[PDB]
Amino acid sequence: SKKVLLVDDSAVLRKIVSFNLKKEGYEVIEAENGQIALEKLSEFTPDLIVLDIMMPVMDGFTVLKKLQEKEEWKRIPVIVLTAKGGEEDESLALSLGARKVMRKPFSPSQFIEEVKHLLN
Ligand SMILES: [Mg+2]
Repeated sequence: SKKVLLVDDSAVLRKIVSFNLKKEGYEVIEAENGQIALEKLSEFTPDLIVLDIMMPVMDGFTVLKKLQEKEEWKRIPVIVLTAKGGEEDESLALSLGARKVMRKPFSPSQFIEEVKHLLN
């Protein structure tokens, strides 16, 4: 089974996304902010990170920056999943090492297809 680290400050969002990921046979590890994410990332290297932008303590842009500065982290694929739209958010996220940027409210089928693109 592939392992996905799901990083979002919304418990409701994490519930929905984890449910959809598990249906595909993936195993999910959760983090409610960027700091928690990096703490868990010190322990293991997931096959994929799904990453929110707007979070307390440490936001998604900061996470992306920190992933790039470590040899162990810089190759992990990241799909940014965020309520925020606009070219600037997309450009910044990609410039900091995100693979894909997707918008909330999330379309489960489109999301899962992209996850599949990167994993299988
Ligand atoms: Mg958020």
